Amino acid sequence: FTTIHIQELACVSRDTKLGPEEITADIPNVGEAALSKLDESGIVYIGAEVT
Amino acid sequence: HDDANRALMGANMQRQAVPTLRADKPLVGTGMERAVAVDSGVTAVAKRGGVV
Amino acid sequence: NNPLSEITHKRRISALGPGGLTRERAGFEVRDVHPTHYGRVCPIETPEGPNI
Amino acid sequence: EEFDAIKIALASPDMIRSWSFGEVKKPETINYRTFKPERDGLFCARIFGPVKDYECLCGKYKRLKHRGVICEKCGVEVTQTKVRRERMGHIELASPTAHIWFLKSLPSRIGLLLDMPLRDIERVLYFESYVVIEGGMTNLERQQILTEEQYLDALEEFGDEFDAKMGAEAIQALLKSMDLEQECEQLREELNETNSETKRKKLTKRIKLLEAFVQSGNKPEWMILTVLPVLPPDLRPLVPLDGGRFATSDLNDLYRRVINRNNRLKRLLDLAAPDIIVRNEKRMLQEAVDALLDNGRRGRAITGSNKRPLKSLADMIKGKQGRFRQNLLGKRVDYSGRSVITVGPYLRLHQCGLPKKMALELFKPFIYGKLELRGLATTIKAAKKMVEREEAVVWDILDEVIREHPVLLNRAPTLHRLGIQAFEPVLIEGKAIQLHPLVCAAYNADFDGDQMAVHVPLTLEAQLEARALMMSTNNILSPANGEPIIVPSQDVVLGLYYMTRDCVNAKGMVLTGPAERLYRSGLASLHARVKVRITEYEKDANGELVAKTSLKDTTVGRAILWMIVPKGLPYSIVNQALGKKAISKMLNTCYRILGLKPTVIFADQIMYTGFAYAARSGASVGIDDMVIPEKKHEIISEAEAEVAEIQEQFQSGLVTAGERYNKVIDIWAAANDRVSKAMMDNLQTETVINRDGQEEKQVSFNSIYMMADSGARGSAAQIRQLAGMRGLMAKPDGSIIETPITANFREGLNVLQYFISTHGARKGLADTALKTANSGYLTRRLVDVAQDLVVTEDDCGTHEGIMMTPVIEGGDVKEPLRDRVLGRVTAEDVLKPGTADILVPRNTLLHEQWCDLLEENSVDAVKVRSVVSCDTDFGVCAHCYGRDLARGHIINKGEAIGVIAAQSIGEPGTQLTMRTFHIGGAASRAAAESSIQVKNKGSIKLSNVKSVVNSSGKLVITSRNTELKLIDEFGRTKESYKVPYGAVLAKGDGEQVAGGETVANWDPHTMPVITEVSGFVRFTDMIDGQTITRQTDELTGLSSLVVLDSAERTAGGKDLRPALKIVDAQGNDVLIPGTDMPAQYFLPGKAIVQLEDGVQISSGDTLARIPQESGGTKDITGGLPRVADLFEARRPKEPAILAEISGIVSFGKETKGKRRLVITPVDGSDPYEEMIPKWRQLNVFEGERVERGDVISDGPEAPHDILRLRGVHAVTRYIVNEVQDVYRLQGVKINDKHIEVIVRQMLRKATIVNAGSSDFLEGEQVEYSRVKIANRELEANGKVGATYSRDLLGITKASLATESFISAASFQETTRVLTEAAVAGKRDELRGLKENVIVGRLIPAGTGYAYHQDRMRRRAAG
Amino acid sequence: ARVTVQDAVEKIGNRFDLVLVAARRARQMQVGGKDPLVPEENDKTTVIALREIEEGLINNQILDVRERQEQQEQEAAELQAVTAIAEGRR
Amino acid sequence: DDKMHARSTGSYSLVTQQPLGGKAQFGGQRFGEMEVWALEAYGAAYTLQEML
DNA sequence: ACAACCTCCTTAGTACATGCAACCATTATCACCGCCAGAGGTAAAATAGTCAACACGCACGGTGTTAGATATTTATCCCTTGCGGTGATAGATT
DNA sequence: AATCTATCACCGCAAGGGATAAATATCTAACACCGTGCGTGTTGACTATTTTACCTCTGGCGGTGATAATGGTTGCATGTACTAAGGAGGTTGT
Repeated sequence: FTTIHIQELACVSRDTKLGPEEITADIPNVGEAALSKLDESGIVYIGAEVT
Repeated sequence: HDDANRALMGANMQRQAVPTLRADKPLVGTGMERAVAVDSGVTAVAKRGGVV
Repeated sequence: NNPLSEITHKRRISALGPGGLTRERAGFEVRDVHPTHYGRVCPIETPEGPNI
Repeated sequence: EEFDAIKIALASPDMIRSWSFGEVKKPETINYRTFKPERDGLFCARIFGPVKDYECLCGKYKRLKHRGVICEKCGVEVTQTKVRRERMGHIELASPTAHIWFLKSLPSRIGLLLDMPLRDIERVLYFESYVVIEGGMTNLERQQILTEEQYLDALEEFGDEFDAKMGAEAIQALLKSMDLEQECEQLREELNETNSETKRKKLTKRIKLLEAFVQSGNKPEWMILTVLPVLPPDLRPLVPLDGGRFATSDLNDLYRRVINRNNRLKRLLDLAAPDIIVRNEKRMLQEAVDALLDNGRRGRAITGSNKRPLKSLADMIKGKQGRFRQNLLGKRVDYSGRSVITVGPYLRLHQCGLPKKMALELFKPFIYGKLELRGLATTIKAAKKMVEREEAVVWDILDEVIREHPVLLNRAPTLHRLGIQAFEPVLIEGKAIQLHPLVCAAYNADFDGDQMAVHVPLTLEAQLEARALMMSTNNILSPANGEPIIVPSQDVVLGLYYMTRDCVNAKGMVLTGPAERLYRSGLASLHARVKVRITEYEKDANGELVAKTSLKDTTVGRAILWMIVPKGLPYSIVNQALGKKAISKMLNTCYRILGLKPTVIFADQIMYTGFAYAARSGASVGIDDMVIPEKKHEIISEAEAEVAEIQEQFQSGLVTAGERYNKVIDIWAAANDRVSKAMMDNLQTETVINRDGQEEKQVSFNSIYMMADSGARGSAAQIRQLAGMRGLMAKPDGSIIETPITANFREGLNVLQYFISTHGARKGLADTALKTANSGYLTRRLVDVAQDLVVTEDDCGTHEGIMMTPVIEGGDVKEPLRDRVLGRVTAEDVLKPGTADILVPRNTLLHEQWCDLLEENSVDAVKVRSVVSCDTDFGVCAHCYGRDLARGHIINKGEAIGVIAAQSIGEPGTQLTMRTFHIGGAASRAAAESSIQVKNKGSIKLSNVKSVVNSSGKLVITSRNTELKLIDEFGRTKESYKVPYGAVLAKGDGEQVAGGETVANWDPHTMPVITEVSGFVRFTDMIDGQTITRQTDELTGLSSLVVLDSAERTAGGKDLRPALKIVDAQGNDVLIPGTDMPAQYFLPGKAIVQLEDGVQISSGDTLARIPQESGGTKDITGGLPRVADLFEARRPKEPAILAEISGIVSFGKETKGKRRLVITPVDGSDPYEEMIPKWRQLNVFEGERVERGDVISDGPEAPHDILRLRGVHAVTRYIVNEVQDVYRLQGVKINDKHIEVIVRQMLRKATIVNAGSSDFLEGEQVEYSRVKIANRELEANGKVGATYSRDLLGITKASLATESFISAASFQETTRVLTEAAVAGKRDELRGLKENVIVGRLIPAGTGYAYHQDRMRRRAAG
Repeated sequence: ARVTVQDAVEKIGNRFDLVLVAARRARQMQVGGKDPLVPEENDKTTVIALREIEEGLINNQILDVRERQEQQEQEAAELQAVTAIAEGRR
Repeated sequence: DDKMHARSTGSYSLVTQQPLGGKAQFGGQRFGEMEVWALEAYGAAYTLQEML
């Protein structure tokens, strides 16, 4: 009676006067272990556990 | 052997149910336990057949 | 939620909208039973609460 | 010292410039290559304040660096972003214009200042016509209307001192020339000798409006404004969004449309355009202003592309979503949460279980708030690594809370007090909320994945009062009466019943031991039949211990319960079977005698005592827990065979199709009820095989029967469906069907039996899911009327009171003296001779044993204090209520009777309109309410008693509260039974008994109304129609007369007292032997007389009955609508007349709609007239002649006229009986001290019937706490004043104009309320509860009653 | 005492004036540490506030007797010159 | 499993400075008018003023 | 003279409570194109600079040797096991 | 609160298991050397860092067209249940 689920979460980069917006991992001295799991683009890897 | 007020619940608890890691079949049953496995293609079935 | 629920969802029968009423602006014309339901529309495969 | 309260008026077009700064001039909010929110528009920082915090537009004054300035470069203020919340704007209206709540507000308000057609006043404001305004060179005069195509020459001789003009301008101009130093003083001389009626029904609305304007500071110009104030942007929060889009919503866009229309109307006047375009733009401007005010209400709505209307200003107030109900009287709250309920059987009664990470979340202010206060982290920033981790240092920081901290818990919707309580944390696993089993009953916790909520108190004061006031251990009892509802719960009480049941063979048919380990010695049972001498004790009221000793006949489980029982009450109380039927009364007896801690421990420790043994009972539901009577076979050879000829008798010509439906459904009912008799022998005793060595015919151990005799969850209506026959059902129309279910759930149900009973189930579950609204909405509106009754005072000097009685429906004792009197107080020195000639003085607190001394003398009436007999201003005096029922004491000065009483009615009505209707798949009743039966050897003691012997064969009781004690061989009482008046005795006084033995009996629906004496029958205190009405049958010719009292009577005899009698050979009373007084037998209504005058009868023979289907705490029942006008207090909208003059009756003065009857007294000389409705049925034509109000037609008596023609204590004695006796038929014995609240609050108002020199007017119904201004100065300075009284205004009228008017705005119909609050310019005093909820104060009850006392010595200094 | 608490109402006869007396002890501990005369048995400050009327003594209502008299037995000492002070008002 | 929703403090509705409400908002939850009637009925003014 | 009353006129004032899940579109509508602004472009020189040349000069890292540490092997030692002999416990009494 | 006999057993006190630490032998790593190549230095010529000047982009926004075109759109507020109020007007009465 353990169940298994698939759920979705998302984000955006708005049209600025140049055009892009930032996406990275820099949140210094706020919860460092909750950062250790990321791409160059600030995104988790397919296959990694997260909680 | 059931009142409508609990037959109503039976017609919904089987619907609120969810996929589980080690699933197992209704042993008691009506026969619909093989129709409802095919009435949305959730089991693949031999639309022509032959040898695998 | 699971296959049985989507299989019956595809054959749900609403009593609502232009041709019926709502949960709110309605009496029993949208909630009770009439005997020609026999062989055709089962009176227990509905949600519970005011949605009956 | 504190800011007192709040006052009202309207926004004068001049005075707005004391609160505002210019035209909000343009629609936009930005400017292309600059964010700088629009300079002069809907985000005008010059009118509303800065944008980012402190930030003006165009530069130089940003960050916390600059503040308290105005930037030169664009002329903009430098304050703070939130100044946009109250630095108001305005818009100058280029016409005088309406305000919707003075026009669309029925009754409305503009007409009440002009007395001119309300239908078309709106066109004068749409600027469609002209009117005459002013002058002294007059030729026409004022309020004369016109078109416009004439005016001319007369101005050369008259045109110095006269004027007339168009529309809204002309109305607003006329409203300059009245004079309140002369109008209001002259509007009152009609009140001397001459005043009329329908002109009073209208014009008193104006007279009250104008006097209220004078006494509050209002001005009539405020009906027709010339300036729109503008909603501050931060209330409609103008900002951009990251998605390049803006907060342009509704309360912004409505102002764009108004600004545009008004800026056209301006430009059209500025250019002097065609007046067509001006007239259209005036009409379009008023349309847009009134739609901005209350969108939709102006017969149309303003909308946008996703079809919807836009949210109006009034949608912050008028209906459900308004601030009062969505953001004030309830609101979203921090330090809180919710989750799914779970049973917590190791929590002690003061406790609740909470997951570690939920405790972390709920206690973050203790952690991010103490690390920095011990050094247990380097900073609150670094501590992110440690607090979210649930690290060790969190848990000292949390024991410093938990070890003495009261968590609050909640089971919304909180229709009753016990839905919220207080506890103590216990840390656990998981994601649920863990819930102590004894409070699961008090909450009604329903474990289908429904939820409860949590709130942390954080002030030292809230934690102090939570332990003192909300703690489970400290509120154990039912506020309606005083049985525990924090109580041994669902299966706990099967454990206690199991420990207290006994068996034949029993692994111990007689046997004993101590030691739980002897369940592992080889031969024991909790049903094994112990016997033991146990010395046993009973605490007196003085504190000493009445020691006793007795042989017992008991079990191991009954003996183990002497560990758990508080041994200052005697073992012999356990010598029974402790189902839900009985167990509450042990705790109740402990509460009556020992003390609080002893009663808590006795409730708490019974919980685990249940869990140790409930499982070991092995009680189940299963295929041979479902036995069936074999002899059902023989019964089917009766009932189906009776029907078989009866369906032929129809076809052969001896019945129609219709009587045949009843004459077969009644046989299906008789089939079910026949099988239901055989069913009980098989279910309870049928072990037949023929002893010796066989035939253990004992009282059964069938579980489905035990589920009902334990009271765990079973009933006779379940058992019928599970052991013999499911029976009969309703159709969707509510009435029964000729199509039975002769089978039961073990025999089965075919497709048709399922399908037909599913219609009745759908109907009942759909009413379950809807008719709650017809009780919950009423409960919401009830609290607004009910709130102010805080126990504030002590006796109130009200030396009067209601003559209450036991519930004696003439011919039953449905409630004894005890239950109704329960801790109320006397209002007379009551005395009744009979057995001990007892006297109970005035001002005595009637706890139960005062009733015992009165019930021995069979006391049947007592004058008592009442929540209606309470003079006290807003709050109430302690003598009027006496004892609280939930905490259980002499009622605390600070306890809020008002809300307690509303909750004590709103919950059980809404609860049982579900808990009975979800059952409609089957129907049945069964009863035993007709006899009394002895159970052991002993002797008989008649008590509480008179009784007589009868020539027709009987021995009969003749007293109202009678009892039948059972005594042993020596003098110990062993049982007692209440016994009705008219009950036939099968025993004499000092006679002897053995057991299995009937000792009294009466009719299944009646205690038969019976004589002391022999003589002719007679009537007294009775008049036909006016107190009684007729029924008749054949057989010999036959009679009966229904008695009528308080829903049924004509004016001419309202308060008569119908009383049967026994008399001599011609005339008068056969005086009652040994109490030598009149032989007269008083009744209420709803009883039915069954013998008449001139008949002649004996002592111990009968005269009247009731059709009492008994109800009870069973069978079950449910309903509500017939209660409504007992609290909305009108007349029937059809006056189906019952005539006010005797016998001589005709028609003769007919008129252009209604009939006109013409009538005369039987020995008079004086005719009268009556207006019977146009078409209405008459049951008479020429010979059918009666006293003043028999069934000529059928109109029931109007509830408001029960006040007008019988007075406040008389009407209270029936509203506090009819609604009370619906709840008594539901088994919900609410004490009368609760429905007396709703009657006090219809009586909230006080009629006044002339002018004076104080609080005095005509046509008025002032709040009673004001009009006492009469006694407050008449008796000290003489003054001048008028007649004043009390009224029965319904909830829909009494609420609209309370003095606590801040509460009344939440009532709904909020335009009707807020227009009266505007007219009266009204000024509150903070004296209910809701007013201090709205202003975020200490509420004037309990711990804030304890603060309102300080205000009561500011308002009284010297 | 944490373990059930309504007995502090039956100890007096009313229930909210109770909380004012409890608060009169409570603030004088939470903002003053003022001397006790019974122990705590872990009834932390919320319920030491109730201990004061489980007994009936240790709020300032008996400091109004004690410490207020330690002043007035100097007024008795010194009464020999309090006459000259009370004469010296004229 | 999905519905562990408690809160110390969090999101606030700029429209009224009151908490937002919602799991999808990490909101504060509604002490309703009926929930007030219980504290009014108890005479519990400081626990009520705390919510307000 | 007015008063309210007979009748069905229409108006319109309200419709209980707590919570969770979702995503944010549709319009067309010549903005014309004329003028010229300070204002875009860029050449030639201010605010000052590039990086290639030939020098300058240094750090770093990898290949080599050395060092010593460590984990293995060996063997010793103690603390522990399980049973047994018979212990002063548990607790009833003095 | 002291006394003990007589429990159920811990001690009474034999055996033996693992352990760890000694000595040996292996591993790696730390370093010191060397060599590479890069970012060690000034100088010099480049070309396009910046400025200002000039000649001549982009986009500021103001201005308003003519064979003639001259009675328009707009769809569903709501069907229920109550009932309080105002509105009507003739008249049989106050």
